[PDB]
Amino acid sequence: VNSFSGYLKLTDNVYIKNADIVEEAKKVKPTVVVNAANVYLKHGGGVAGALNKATNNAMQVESDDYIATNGPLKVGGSCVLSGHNLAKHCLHVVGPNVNKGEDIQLLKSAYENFNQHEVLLAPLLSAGIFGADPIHSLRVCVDTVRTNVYLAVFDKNLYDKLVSSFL
Ligand SMILES: CC(C)(C)[C@@H]1CCN(c2ncnc3[nH]ccc23)[C@H](CO)C1
Repeated sequence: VNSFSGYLKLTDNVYIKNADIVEEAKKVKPTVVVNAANVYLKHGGGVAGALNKATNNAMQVESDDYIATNGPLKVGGSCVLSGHNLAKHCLHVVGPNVNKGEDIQLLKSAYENFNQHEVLLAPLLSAGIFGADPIHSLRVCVDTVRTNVYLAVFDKNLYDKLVSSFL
């Protein structure tokens, strides 16, 4: 039993809700919140910009030190950093950005990072400003993640389409 509330159950392990991931994280304080990161950990917009803003830019400061030490992530890769005031940990995961021409097959690799954590609050990878089809992202999530994932979908219209079209 966990403290996630109001989710629809899609499968044994995947749950979905129309919610602002920032507000969800602030309420639940999960062990792991997933960020829709880029390889440079430049949290300018989308989910990443919103999460970073909620940390008063502390996420960006920590991220800049991480990159200065380690260099960029791989597309499809991840790193674990602090969750600041939002969660214990933030799993920064790089889905392919279709608006940069990146290979959508890497979306499965990106979701594989979730399997290293028993429970996660997450957005749909490569959705929003990353340019991928969210219906496809949900399908890859369900077919790749085996741990317990609670998906927050900000847009109510998109949430309803994802549920109604889910196979
Ligand atoms: C569908 C659309 C492109 C409009 C969104 C954009 C951002 N994003 C978010 N998801 C959950 N919580 C969020 N909080 C702030 C942003 C955000 C989604 C990533 O799957 C896609």
